[PDB]
Amino acid sequence: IVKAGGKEQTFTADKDVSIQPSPSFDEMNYQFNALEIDGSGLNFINNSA
Amino acid sequence: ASRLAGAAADLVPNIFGFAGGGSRWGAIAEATGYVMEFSANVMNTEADK
Amino acid sequence: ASRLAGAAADLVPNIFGFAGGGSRWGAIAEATGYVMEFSANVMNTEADK
Amino acid sequence: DDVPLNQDYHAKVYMTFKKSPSDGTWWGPHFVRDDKGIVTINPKSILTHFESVNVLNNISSEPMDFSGANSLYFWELFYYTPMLVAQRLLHEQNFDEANRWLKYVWSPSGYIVHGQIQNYQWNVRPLLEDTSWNSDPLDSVDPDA
Amino acid sequence: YKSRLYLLWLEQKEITKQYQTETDYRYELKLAHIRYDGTWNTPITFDVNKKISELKLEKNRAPGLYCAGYQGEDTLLVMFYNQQDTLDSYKNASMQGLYIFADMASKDMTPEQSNVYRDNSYQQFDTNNVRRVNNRYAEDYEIPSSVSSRKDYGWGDYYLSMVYNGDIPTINYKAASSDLKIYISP
Amino acid sequence: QSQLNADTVEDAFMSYLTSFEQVANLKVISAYHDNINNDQGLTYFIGLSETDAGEYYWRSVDHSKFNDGKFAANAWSEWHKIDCPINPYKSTIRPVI
Amino acid sequence: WQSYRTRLNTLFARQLVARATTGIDTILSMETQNIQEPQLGKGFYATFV
Repeated sequence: IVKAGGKEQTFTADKDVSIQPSPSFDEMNYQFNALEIDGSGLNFINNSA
Repeated sequence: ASRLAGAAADLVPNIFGFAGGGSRWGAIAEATGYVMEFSANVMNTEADK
Repeated sequence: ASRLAGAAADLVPNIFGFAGGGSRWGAIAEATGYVMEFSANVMNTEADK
Repeated sequence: DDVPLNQDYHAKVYMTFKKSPSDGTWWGPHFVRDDKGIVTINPKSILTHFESVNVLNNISSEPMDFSGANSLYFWELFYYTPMLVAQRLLHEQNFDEANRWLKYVWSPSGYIVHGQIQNYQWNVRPLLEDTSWNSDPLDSVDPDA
Repeated sequence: YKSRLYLLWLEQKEITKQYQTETDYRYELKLAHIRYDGTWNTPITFDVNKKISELKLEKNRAPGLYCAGYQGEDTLLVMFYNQQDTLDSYKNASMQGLYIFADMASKDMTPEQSNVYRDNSYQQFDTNNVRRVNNRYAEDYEIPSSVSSRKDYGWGDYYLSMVYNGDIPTINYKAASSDLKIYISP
Repeated sequence: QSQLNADTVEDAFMSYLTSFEQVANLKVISAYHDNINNDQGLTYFIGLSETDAGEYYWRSVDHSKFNDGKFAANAWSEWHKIDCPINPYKSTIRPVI
Repeated sequence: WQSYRTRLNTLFARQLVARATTGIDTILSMETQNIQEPQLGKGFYATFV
């Protein structure tokens, strides 16, 4: 989940994960191809946000 | 004061007129060097005092 | 740091332009030498401390 | 290599069971450099030994290895030094200070950063996962080693 | 640079030129940084005399100088303003600069790359009648190439499961007028 | 010392950090290998410290300690200072046994 | 040496100075402990399960 500006954005794994890891208790790794995020907003606070 | 006057005066050209100054380039560094050592001993004397 | 700066700046040519630098070749060795002695004395002070 | 020795397979990595040694039959997974630039596993890539083999991209960085070449100095900064300082504070009985200095090495719930306690009891990482900083210590009788 | 204080300064040496005996000047740039203990490190010297001669001589003057650190990039930016005339806004003027890495290795800044920084950071140093202070150089927005530290974490419902540290390996961004698109690869 | 103000100790730590940063950031200029062929023997290296004059440190690795496809770290030797005043250009220096 | 590549040098210090700007606590904290180092090759990282 990503928060910037006034709109939440969401990125599910099934849609964005090209290759999914073998099911293991030890460790599982999800790699996401790319994600796009809106700018202006977020609104800056004292030139930083 | 003395080691510095010495450095400044030994950064101006020594040799003339046909060939340049030969002024010792590291003289500032060197006076700083002396100022370091003499600082150390001062501290020691102060300590002993 | 200072004794070394003295060695490096006194490895570049002093005199110009018609006659060469006259740069003191052993300046580095000499700086190493000072660094040696100041090491010994430093040690003595710490020991004394 | 900058100049690939084979076109179909840039590098071959295969696994050997102590019961079964084998090679060269295209059996292990074969990795091909994809131009400009990623690498991918190339069929047939017989596999079969591995549960899965995942190529990692975006990643060109390794966490510093205390198993490493420069390892001594890493240990010496992170572990040995807080120790020498700590015990040297004990001998002079600065109990509070000595507790801070031990804390840089080990702490029950002394670790709070950015406002929450964290999973590590030891701040020195190489202790956390055992790290063979010395292999073959019995050569000379050394408790440190 | 990299959270440490550095300083750059420039020294001129009298050098005579060979059948004509003439006073001539050679200029060299020097760099130093401060160690942890508080002692200043060795001054490391670069020859930028070649880049200095090309800026308009106007004998007996000092080149305008620009020092900064670039956030996204490893390198530190150093530039030489030309003589800066009394007025400002003198764009398109030729700047000869130098990229200095963390390793004391240095690479010459190409005039094309020079114009980039020239464009984003001018008015930061100016001519006689005013002295000027350099801010850190950034094109539009300042943003990380990568993020790898748990700012926060929460445990599983039953303490049997968790999300261990995984990083954001790549972050890139594209600026538009009043619009910003920012790309992530979690 | 008898008296250990926190200032004195933090300072001593900064002093250790400073002596540490010199060794940390060295440049391997060149090397040499003692035995005939690569598989065996111990290799020696030379490194440079960023300072107006070249201060050179040499470390050695044993190859026999490279047992499983990774170096033991036992093989690795502490860098050693060299007292000799050395000024080679550009990087013409090489060590030999 | 043949296939194998052995790192000889570290960039730890260069990144460490950024950590040092804050208190010495941060210097001995673990975010400092997981500081990253360059790959030294063509570059191929694989996770074998």
